[PDB]
Amino acid sequence: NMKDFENQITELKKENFNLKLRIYFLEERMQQE
Amino acid sequence: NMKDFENQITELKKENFNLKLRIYFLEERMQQE
Amino acid sequence: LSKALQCSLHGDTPHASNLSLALKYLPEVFAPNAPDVLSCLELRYKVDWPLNIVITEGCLSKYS
Amino acid sequence: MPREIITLQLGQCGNQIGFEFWKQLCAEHGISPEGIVEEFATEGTDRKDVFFYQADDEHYIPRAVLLDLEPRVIHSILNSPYAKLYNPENIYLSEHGGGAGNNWASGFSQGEKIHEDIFDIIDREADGSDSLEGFVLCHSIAGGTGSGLGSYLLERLNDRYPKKLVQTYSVFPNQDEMSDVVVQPYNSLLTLKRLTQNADCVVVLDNTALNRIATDRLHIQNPSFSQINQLVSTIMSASTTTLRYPGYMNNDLIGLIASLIPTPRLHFLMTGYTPLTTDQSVASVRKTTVLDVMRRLLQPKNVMVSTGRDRQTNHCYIAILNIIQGEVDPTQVHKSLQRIRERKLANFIPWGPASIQVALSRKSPYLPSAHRVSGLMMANHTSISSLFERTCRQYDKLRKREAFLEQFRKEDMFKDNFDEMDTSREIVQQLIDEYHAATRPDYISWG
Amino acid sequence: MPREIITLQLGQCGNQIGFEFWKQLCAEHGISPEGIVEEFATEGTDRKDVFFYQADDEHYIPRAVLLDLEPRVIHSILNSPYAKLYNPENIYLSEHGGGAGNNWASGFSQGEKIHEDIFDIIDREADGSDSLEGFVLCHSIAGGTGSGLGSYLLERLNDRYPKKLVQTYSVFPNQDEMSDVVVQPYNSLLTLKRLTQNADCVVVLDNTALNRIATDRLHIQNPSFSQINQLVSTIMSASTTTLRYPGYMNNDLIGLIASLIPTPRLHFLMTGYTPLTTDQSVASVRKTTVLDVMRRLLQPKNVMVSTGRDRQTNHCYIAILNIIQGEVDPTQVHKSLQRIRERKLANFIPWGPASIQVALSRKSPYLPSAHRVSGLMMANHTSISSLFERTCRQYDKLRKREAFLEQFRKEDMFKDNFDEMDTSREIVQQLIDEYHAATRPDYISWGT
Repeated sequence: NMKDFENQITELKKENFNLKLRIYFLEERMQQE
Repeated sequence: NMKDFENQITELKKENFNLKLRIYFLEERMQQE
Repeated sequence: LSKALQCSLHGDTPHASNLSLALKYLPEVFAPNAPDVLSCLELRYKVDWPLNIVITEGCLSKYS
Repeated sequence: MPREIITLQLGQCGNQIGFEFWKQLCAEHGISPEGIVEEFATEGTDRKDVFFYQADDEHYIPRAVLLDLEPRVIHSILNSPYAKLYNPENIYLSEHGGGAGNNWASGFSQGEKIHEDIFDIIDREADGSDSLEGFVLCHSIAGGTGSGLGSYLLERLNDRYPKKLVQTYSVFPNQDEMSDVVVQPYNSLLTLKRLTQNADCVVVLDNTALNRIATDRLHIQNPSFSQINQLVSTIMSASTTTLRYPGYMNNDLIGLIASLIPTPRLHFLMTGYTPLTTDQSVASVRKTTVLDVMRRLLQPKNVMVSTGRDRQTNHCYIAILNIIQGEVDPTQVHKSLQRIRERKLANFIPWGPASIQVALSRKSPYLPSAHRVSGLMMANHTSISSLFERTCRQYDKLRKREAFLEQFRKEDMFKDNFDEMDTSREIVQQLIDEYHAATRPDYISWG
Repeated sequence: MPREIITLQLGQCGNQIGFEFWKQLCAEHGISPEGIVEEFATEGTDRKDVFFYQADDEHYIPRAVLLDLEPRVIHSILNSPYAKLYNPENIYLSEHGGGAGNNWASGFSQGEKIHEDIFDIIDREADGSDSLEGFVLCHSIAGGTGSGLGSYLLERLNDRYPKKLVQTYSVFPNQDEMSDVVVQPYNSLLTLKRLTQNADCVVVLDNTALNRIATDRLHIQNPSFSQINQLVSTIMSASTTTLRYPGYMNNDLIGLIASLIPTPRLHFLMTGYTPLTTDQSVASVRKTTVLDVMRRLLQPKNVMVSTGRDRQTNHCYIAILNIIQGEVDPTQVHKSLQRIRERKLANFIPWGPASIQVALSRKSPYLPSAHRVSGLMMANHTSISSLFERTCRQYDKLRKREAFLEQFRKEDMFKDNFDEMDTSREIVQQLIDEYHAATRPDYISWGT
C-alpha cells in the first residue's frame, strides 16, 4: 500500500518531468525553425 | 495518507495526460509542416 | 517504522520491506483507554500477478 | 527493541557463572571464545545487543562489568573460554588480590574502592546496549568477594540508573550443603540488604536447590561453586533465550517478569524449567509432551528454589507462567493444562484471576538443542519465601553466634558486629512473610 | 589546481612529526621519499600538489620547511628519507645548534631569527603552487624549540600568504601530565596563541590523547614518542584530508575550514579518528561498523584530543564532517545514528548550521588501508577548549612561578620579561572560552 503509493507517485512524477523535458526541447526546436 | 498519495498520483497523472496530448499535437504539427 | 526496523534483527530484511503502514481513518482524538485506539493502523501486503488471484485483496484486508 | 541487561560478575562464583554463561551464549550464537561469530553462525536472528556488545562487526563483547574483591575469580575468568569475549577495560580486579576473606564487608569496601571503575565499566556496557534497561549483577551471596562486590555493583548500578529497574540474581548460601565460607550467612545477609535497598526485584536463588538438582538430576555428588554457577548460567540462558532470540512472545525481560512480580515488595521470584535433563543425558531427544513437561516441572529436582519443609504454612503458588521454547503442539499444551488440573499440579491464588501464560520462543539456530521443546517457568509461589526465610535464619544464627566474624572484623563495616547482617536478615524475613502472605487473599492490603 | 599545504616543521619533535606527516601524505599520494611518483600511484584522483610542490618540471618536492634552533633536528631531516622532499632553501638550521633550552620564548626568538628563511620557504612553496590554499604548521607544544618556532612559522605563514587561508594542525602539550619541560605550559600557551591568532581552525593533538588512542584502539601498551608523533601526523592528515582528497565539496582548505570555524576566535578544534591502529597493529583487520566508527571517533579514548570528562558542561562539536569510504550499509548508518543519539555520544553546535559532508572518492592504490572500511572525521569541538583551558592554566601557573624562564631569558624575546608567555596564556584562555561558547547558542556573541 504505502510503499506502492510511494512508487506510483515517484514514477508519475518522473514520467511527467520527462514529458515536460521532451515538450521543452520540442518547443525550443519549433521556436528555432 | 493513502488518500493523499492517491491525490498526488491523480494530479501527476492529469499532468502526464495533458503533456502527452500536447506532445501528440506538437508531433502532428511538426509532421504537417 | 524506521526506528522499529533498525532495532529489529529482521527489520532490514527484504521480507520486512513488503510491509506498509496505512491509515484506515484519521481519528480527531485518541480515545483514552480504548483498546481499539490503534485499529486505524493497517499493515498491507502487496501481491503481484498471478499471486493476487490467490492472495486476494480480501485476504490482504483480513491480514490487515 | 530488546531490554538490554548489563551483567555484573562478582567473586569466584559470579565470575564462574559469567564465564559459563558467555560460553553457552557463544555456542548458541556461534560466537568464538574471542567474541567473533563462527563461519557456521549464519543465523543473524539472535539479539546479541541485549547481553553483548559488538566490539567489531564480527567480534561480540559482553555488555558485562566485572567487579570482584578477590583476584582469583578474575584470573579464572582470564583462564576461561570467555577471557577474550569481554572488553578488558570493563573488567575490574582488586589490585591487592587478598580477596574479601569470605567477608561481605571486605568485598563491599573493595567494590567501593573500585566503584568508579565498576560504574565506568557498567556505563560502557550500557553504551554497547541499544536499549539498556539497567544492570543485572550475577554473584554469590555466600562468599566474601562475590557478596561484597555484588552489593557494590548493585549500589553503583542504582547510583548510575536510579530511575531504571535493577534486578539481581543473588545466589543465597546452600542450607543443605556445608558452605566452606563459614561467614556465608553474614555475606548473604549483606547481599540481601543491598537487594532490598538498591534493587527493585530480587530473585532468590538458593544454592541448596542448585546442589540438590546437581545431586538428584545431574548426578553431581559435590557441586562446586563453579559448577553451581555454571548450572545457574545454563538455567539463565534457557530462560533468556526468548530475550536473546526475539519471537512472538517474551521478547523482553519485563514482559516475562510482569506476571511474576505482583507487588513492589513481593518481588522475590522463583524459577522453574521443564523438561529437566542432566547434561549427560543430552543424547536422547525425548519426545516430551507438554503434559510430560508439566509433570516433570512438578518434580523438585527441576525447581531452582530450595524451600524448607514448612509444616505450619501451606505455601502455594499464586500464579505460574511457563514460557516454552521449541516445537510445541497446542493440543499438547491443552492436555498439559488438563493433566495439571486433574492432578492439581498448580494451585493459584484464590482472590483474583491467575493463569499459566505461554510464551513461544525460537531456539538458537547455531546451537543444536538436545530437546525438541524446552521451557522456563516464572511463578509466584509462597514457597519462594522459604528460601528467603532460610537465608534470613542462617544470617541471624551466624550473627547471634559471631561465627567466622573474625574474617569480617577485618573490614570496618563488620569490624565490631554483624548488626547490618541481622537487620538484613530481618528484612529478608519480612520479605518471606510477605511472599507467604501473597498466597493469601489479604495480600491485597499488604503494606 | 589543488589547494597546496605548506608544512612548517619546528624543533626536534615538530620536525619529526612533519617528516612523518610528509611521508604519510606521500604514501597516500604515491610519492616516493625521493620525490618520484611511485608506479603504484595509478589512481590519479589524489591531489599530490596538496602535500607536495613541484620544484622543477620533473621533481615533486614536499612543501615542507624544516626549522630548528638546534642543528640536530635539521641535520636529521637532511639525513632522513625526506631529505629530498624538502626544498633545501626551505631548511633553516640555527648555526649555534643550542636549541631553545625547552623554553618557548627561546623558540620564538629563534623563529624570529630564522624568520627570513621560513618566509622564503613559504613564498617558494606558494609560487610553486598554482592555487596555494595556505600553510599548515606541524609542531609539538611540549618542547621549547618546536612550540616557539612553530608559532613563528605560523606568523610568517600568515605574513607571506596573507590573502590565502592558513589552517594549522597544532599539537598541544598535555596539561595533566607533569612535563619534564618545565616551560612546556608556556610553550603550549604560545602554540594555542598562534593557532588562535593565525590559524582559522586548530585541531588540538594531545600527546596524552595519542597515547590513549594507541592503548585503547591501537593496543599499544607504551606509545613511543615516535608513535605520538605519528599520531599527530595522522591527525594532521585527517584534518587536511578535504584539502588533499578533492571531491564535490570542500575541495580547498579555506572551504574545508569555512564550514568548521564559525568565528575567528572559536577556532579550537578537537579531532577523532576510527578505527585507530598503530602501524604495528595492522595485523588484525577489525571489522569496524559505522556505529563502532562513530562511537570511537566520538570517544575521547580514540580522539586525538584529550578532553577531560566534564560531567557538568555539555561540550559539543561546532561542526563535524565524516568522509566514509568503503562498504556502508544504510541500515548500519541508521543504527549508528540511533545509538549515538541514545548514548549522546556526540553533541552538536546549537547555534549554527553544521553537517557531515560526504564525498565519494576511490582509494589510493599506494596507501595500504588497515580497515576494510575506514573513515576520517574532521571536527570543531568545544571539548578542545578543555585542552586549551588546561594549557592556559598551566602556563599561568608556570609564569607566576617563573618556572624554566632562565632558559628563555637567554633569548632576546625573554631577556627582560616573560610577557610573551603571559600573553600566550591569555590568548589560549580566550581561545578556550570561545571554543566552549561554540557549544552554546550564545556563540554568536562569543568574544563580545
